[PDB]
Amino acid sequence: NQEDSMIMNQSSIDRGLFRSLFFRSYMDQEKKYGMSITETFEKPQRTNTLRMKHGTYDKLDDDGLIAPGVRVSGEDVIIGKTTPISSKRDASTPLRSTENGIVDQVLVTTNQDGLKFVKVRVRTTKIPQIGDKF
Amino acid sequence: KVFIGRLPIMLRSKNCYLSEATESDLYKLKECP
Amino acid sequence: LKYICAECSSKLSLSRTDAVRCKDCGHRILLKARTKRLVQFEAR
Amino acid sequence: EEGPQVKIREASKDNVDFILSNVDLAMANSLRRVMIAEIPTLAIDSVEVETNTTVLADEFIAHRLGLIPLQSMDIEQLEYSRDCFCEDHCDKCSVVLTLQAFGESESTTNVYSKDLVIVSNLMGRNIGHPIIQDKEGNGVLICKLRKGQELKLTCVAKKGIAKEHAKWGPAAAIEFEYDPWNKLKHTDYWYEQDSAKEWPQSKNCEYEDPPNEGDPFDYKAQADTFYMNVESVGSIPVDQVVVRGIDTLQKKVASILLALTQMDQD
Amino acid sequence: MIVPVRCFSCGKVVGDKWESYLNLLQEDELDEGTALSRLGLKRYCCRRMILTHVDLIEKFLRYNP
Ligand SMILES: [Zn+2]
Ligand SMILES: [Zn+2]
Ligand SMILES: [Zn+2]
Repeated sequence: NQEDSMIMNQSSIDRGLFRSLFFRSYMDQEKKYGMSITETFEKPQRTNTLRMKHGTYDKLDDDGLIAPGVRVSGEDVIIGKTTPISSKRDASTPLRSTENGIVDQVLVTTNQDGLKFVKVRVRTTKIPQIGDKF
Repeated sequence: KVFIGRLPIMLRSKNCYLSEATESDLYKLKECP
Repeated sequence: LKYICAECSSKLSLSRTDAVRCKDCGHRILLKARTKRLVQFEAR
Repeated sequence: EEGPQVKIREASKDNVDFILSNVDLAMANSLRRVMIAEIPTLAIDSVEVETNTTVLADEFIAHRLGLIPLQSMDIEQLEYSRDCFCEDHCDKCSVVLTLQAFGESESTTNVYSKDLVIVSNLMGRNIGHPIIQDKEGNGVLICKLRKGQELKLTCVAKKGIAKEHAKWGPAAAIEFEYDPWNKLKHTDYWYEQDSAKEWPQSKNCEYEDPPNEGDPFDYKAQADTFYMNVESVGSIPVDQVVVRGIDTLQKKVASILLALTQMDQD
Repeated sequence: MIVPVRCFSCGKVVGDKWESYLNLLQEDELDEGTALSRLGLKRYCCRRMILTHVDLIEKFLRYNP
């Protein structure tokens, strides 16, 4: 506990001392093009382009979103979307490489322009570890 | 008579619904009292 | 059963180009109800 | 009887105030530790959620179901998942609980450790029962809910000890003192004016002869007689949290002998 | 934010005692300092636990679906 660092009762940390939650919210829209050219939310595959991500798309349901119970991690995909250009160039959103957790709540809405607006949210519990500040 | 742009509004101020709202009104409104 | 309404919590759902409103409350929000695949948790 | 003796001062169902006499400090302490940490207990350790709409989040609850004390009288006759031969778990190694709650009432419905329902067979033995010491008999308020908030889990409690986690601790606080009249000089009181006047005299001061100036310092004076007090959480009966302590520590010292012999072979 | 089950410091159960304590307050018209002693919460490690918990959940519950 020398030089401004302290020792912390482990047992206490277990009994629940200082635990915390942590939410993060990724977001996204289906671009619009003056001359009716829209993107979409879906669980894609090859079908020409291949410019897709590297992580699992599976956890993806069919509307291109995850279900609020799923445990996600690595670069798992949280949202499936595609850009039409001439066919299937990816545009999905992977969980920030670092993090990992559980999907908390998903929400699908319209944005003034009548576009499909959507936001995901991952919850994570963070127990006090050694390098932690206090 | 005429429409001239849009003025963003400060929350909890006169022109905001929340202003006259009360305990129960808010929780239903989902805003935190 | 699939999507839901923020206020008038009423199981709804639909598919592509079926608008994005609820059956009653216009309130264009809508969530996405849990997964049927049960999830396990460490108890500590 | 023979070696280190006892003389239980007050005692109840949740506290065994007593006096360990003619022992070694080392041993007195070893025992202390053992009690707090290595005594086998049972507690939830896997929580499968089916549905939840509470305001608390999944793991939040889970955490809790862990500390909800559980029966464990016959724990010593249940195996550690890790040692049983089943692919994962069985009645031979674990107890399963269930908990369900719907906000039927129009006014905050409460979920108590009493709504836990065992499912697996206990093959007849005191184990897995949500210890309740509550006055009204509900014990540990797990979580509250409103309108149509549901909550369906499924738990699996296993053996396990403190080192692994604290939820398996059966001890919880353990009073310990000795030589109340600093006779061995194992301390050196800090003071402004007078030691004695500023620094409280312990209850234990009685059961031991006061100093008496004149006399020189008894250096040869080792240290026997310790005023402990083992409280309990319930899982196990206060007495046991001492007997099994004495036992566990016993078996550990045993193993060293044991391994010291398979090592004799070559 | 519901009662902490057990005390961080010493592990002594404390989940149950929420309701009880809250009565020896409003009903039995007692003072915190004793309501606790009444409930067997001797030393402050356990004490500080109840006397300080801020049961937000109640305010949470009051929302909706
Ligand atoms: Zn609606
Ligand atoms: Zn087994
Ligand atoms: Zn305590």
